[PDB]
Amino acid sequence: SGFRKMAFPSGKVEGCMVQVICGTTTLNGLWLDDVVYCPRHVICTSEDMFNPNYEDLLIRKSNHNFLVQAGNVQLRVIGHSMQNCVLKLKVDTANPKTPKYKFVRIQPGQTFSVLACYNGSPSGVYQCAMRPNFTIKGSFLNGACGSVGFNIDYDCVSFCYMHHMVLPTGVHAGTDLEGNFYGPFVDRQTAQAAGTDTTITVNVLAWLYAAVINGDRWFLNRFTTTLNDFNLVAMKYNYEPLTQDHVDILGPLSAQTGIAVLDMCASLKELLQNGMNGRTILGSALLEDEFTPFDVVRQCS
Amino acid sequence: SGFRKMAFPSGKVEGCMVQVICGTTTLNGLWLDDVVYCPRHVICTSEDMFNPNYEDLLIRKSNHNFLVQAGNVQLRVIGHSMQNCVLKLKVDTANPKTPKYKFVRIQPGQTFSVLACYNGSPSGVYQCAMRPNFTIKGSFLNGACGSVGFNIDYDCVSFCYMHHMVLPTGVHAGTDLEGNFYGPFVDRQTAQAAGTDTTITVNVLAWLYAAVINGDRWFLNRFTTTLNDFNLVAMKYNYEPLTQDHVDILGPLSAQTGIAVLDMCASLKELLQNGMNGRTILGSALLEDEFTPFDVVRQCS
Ligand SMILES: *C(=O)[C@H](C[C@@H]1CCNC1=O)NC(=O)[C@H](CC1CCCCC1)NC(=O)c1cc2ccccc2[nH]1
Ligand SMILES: *C(=O)[C@H](C[C@@H]1CCNC1=O)NC(=O)[C@H](CC1CCCCC1)NC(=O)c1cc2ccccc2[nH]1
Repeated sequence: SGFRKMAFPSGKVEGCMVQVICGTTTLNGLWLDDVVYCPRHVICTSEDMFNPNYEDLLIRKSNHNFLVQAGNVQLRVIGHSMQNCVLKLKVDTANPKTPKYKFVRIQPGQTFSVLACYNGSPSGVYQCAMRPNFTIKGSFLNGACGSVGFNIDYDCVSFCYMHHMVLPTGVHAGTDLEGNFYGPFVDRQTAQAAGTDTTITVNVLAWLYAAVINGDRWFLNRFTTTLNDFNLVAMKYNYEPLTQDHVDILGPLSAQTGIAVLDMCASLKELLQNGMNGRTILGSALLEDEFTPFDVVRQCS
Repeated sequence: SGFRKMAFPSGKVEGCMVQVICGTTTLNGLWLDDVVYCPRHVICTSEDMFNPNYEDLLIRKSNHNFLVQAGNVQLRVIGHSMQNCVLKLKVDTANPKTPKYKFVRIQPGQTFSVLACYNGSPSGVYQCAMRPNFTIKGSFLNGACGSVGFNIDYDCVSFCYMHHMVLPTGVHAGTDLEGNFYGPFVDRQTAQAAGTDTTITVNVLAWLYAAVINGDRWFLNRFTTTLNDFNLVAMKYNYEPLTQDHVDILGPLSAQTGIAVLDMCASLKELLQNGMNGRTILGSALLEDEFTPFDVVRQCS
């Protein structure tokens, strides 16, 4: 066995979620050591959302204006600061459940798990991918801001995303744990286009390699193609151009299955030019691109 | 917002997973209080898998033949017992991270989160549904046995599934936390048919209600139908018969959206009789049935 979207265990992150209240606005924060990270638009009221001056708004706020609650515990704020679009509230007590972590800015096409939280309490976890346009197709309601995306390797939690806002198309935009927005998006109430949503070609191929491993093989053909020939049939369907680095990324899967990478591209070429004819690949009627060449290997071990 | 499969936070369950070793076989166990639950086929060697006599095999095992490790900790077994197809290893130390739990046998059509574990360490979490044929379409490799499915309500963890084996069709079969297999499946190495895989009609309708909430509305029509008329067009496509209880289950969503239940059935009837014509509903090209009328409400709050 089976194959399906699988998220990392959320235990390591549940212990770092807290409630942040700045006046009327309430959202979630990340408690790591003696610091709490949250979106900086907490200081925004209701009439300061079109084009707020976070510098001026932050000057009118003091330490006692921020209330952090790790459950029923009350953390004291002994210092605040604004790094890019994130607020760093220095607290007096260090999180006793702080895991080995690190802030990383993922690349477009990589996956990560999201722990959706409301009022500081986790609600659910699901897998997401950093779309080429630097957006994420997630599920967030009002109050979900502050939720983070993370990757768990061995025992080190790698935080890479913090939710900030939604876009008119329904997709979501956020920043890394250093306050740097992913994409050209800004934290101001205004319509912002995310751009054309391209398909992660390398992930689709990895999803096809996982298919041949699980028994789905009807798409395999007697055909082959060149890298330039495939990229020409991929630009028409809005597929990211496949590079030689992508081929080497899929190397382990190729030798694992015995199907050359360029042969997989030939199968994908026909799928894009002729559809699926009602068939199903790993239980899906469409080509999935949110499975990296690394999620398949760790799930098809 | 957005809509997608979302699992419960796995923190409460990660603290209850342990490694169980009975000779050469090694799998996962559930540590709750001073008892460890695991599949009873741990006592099986390699030549006792076709039709093993668990009574006789268990008589040849003593307490010191079972080794439990909660990470690097070593739990002592002071008593063992066999309840149905599950082993209850009484340990000397009670789990300090035991959450408020309860063993429940879910019904066909209900959903639950699965925490896939290998060697006692959690690997990932994903949402699953109890198929009408009493199987689950999950993702398990060798050593995944002992992993459990759970539902988290407020602060009470409701365990409802423990993985035992895979079927020839790739689907998986397991038991409740009392050792009772879901379906007519038995824990013996033999080909076992799971039966026709019916579609959870009530879940598909709830998935359509969630669609209208998120903006997907092209499937809504000027048509309506009767309950018997819909059930007749559903038996041909292997859809579970819709009952009045199902209608009342969808009541809150109906009043929430203003679309009568029988009107939704009319839209589903055309979708089954005419397909999707290449469109997409909530990012899917097929009709999803693993979203209960209760997962949509808690995700579309
Ligand atoms: C965080 O708590 C929410 C998350 C939203 C709620 C609905 N779904 C989500 O993903 N964030 C917001 O509501 C932001 C708050 C703003 C405060 C002032 C600074 C900018 C962010 N707003 C938006 O997400 C927002 C505003 C807006 C205007 C026009 C089109 C879309 C749009 N989205
Ligand atoms: C648990 O550790 C595994 C889980 C499997 C491994 C591959 N994917 C899974 O979901 N369980 C097994 O391997 C069982 C072990 C048996 C021990 C003796 C008692 C019965 C279970 N076996 C099977 O899952 C199994 C045997 C078998 C024979 C014929 C067709 C299918 C089939 N599946």
